[PDB]
Amino acid sequence: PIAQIHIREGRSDEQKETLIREVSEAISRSLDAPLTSVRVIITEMAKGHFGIGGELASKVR
Amino acid sequence: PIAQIHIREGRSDEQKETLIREVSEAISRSLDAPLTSVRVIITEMAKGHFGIGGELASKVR
Amino acid sequence: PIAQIHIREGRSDEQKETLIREVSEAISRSLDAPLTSVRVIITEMAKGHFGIGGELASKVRG
Amino acid sequence: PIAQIHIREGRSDEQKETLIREVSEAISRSLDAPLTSVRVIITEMAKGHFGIGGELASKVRG
Amino acid sequence: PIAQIHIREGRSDEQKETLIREVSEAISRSLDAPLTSVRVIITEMAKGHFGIGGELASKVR
Amino acid sequence: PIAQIHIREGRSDEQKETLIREVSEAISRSLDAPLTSVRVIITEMAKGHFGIGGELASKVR
Ligand SMILES: [Cl-]
Repeated sequence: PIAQIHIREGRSDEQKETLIREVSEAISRSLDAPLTSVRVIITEMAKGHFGIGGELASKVR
Repeated sequence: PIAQIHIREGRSDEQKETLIREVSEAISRSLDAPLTSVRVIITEMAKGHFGIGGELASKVR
Repeated sequence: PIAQIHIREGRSDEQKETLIREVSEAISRSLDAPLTSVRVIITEMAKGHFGIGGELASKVRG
Repeated sequence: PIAQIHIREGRSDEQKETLIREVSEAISRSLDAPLTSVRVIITEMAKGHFGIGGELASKVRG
Repeated sequence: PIAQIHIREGRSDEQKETLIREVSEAISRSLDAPLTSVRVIITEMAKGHFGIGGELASKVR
Repeated sequence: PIAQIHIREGRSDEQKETLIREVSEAISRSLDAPLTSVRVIITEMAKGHFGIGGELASKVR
């Protein structure tokens, strides 16, 4: 499995590390797949690069 | 957060549903994010559409 | 014998493969026919492509 | 599930009725589906209506 | 189907959520029923509001 | 736990017997409760005794 996760930029290396591990375990667990086959890509979203409903996420929320 | 997960085709609706849930909870847990903000897209990979080391995954396993 | 089986989508490769095997054995057994002559085609039915009583199956379930 | 089974003509009512029952049970069993959702259609193939390898089946048998 | 489940209070949101899901699936499965049509009400029982044998349950387990 | 399940009418004994068992196990499983403590009441709804949206269910949708 290959997960690409889009997240708003603003987080700790530690927190992102936790995301990677937690997600990888959830994938491996629920697909009954080896952990080794699980790859996670995290793609950070700059403050003005993500929109919800045509507004900026930063603005509305 | 928006996770797109690429997986090999061949799984029950039940198992995919559990992937979605488990992954969503891992994301919302580790980012301290509302669940409501978590979106998961599952993109299935046909047997002949995913290669590992230049050779088909079904093959290479 | 050639069986075409229409089933609702949503099942594991494993389960469909069991269906194929089980059905094949039931045909061969009951017709006293060689297994080799038994062919099975599964045709999956998308969640809006199968109706019971004019309503979607998804909605009545049976 | 809806199975349509194509078989060569020439069989007893009994034997076909066993086919229907056996197949139905194999489907219900392997899909973990209610028996009562299982429908089987048997379509018989006349002696000159089924070909294997471009030659009539009656002639080549399998 | 409409299930109202009476349970003793004292359990995680997480855990009640899983009750709802599991029970819904058991109903839909065993009645061959659309899930959509399954509705579950959890009503909670305060420690002094549930009696077994004229005794408080709290007490008698 | 005590579930009361409202269901339409018109089913097997066998099917209702499965419902009871399936549900009971889902409750016991998800609450980590003893089976023995699980009670299920099933209440059947006559053809003209259940309404969805003010019409009869027999008739919706
Ligand atoms: Cl109790």
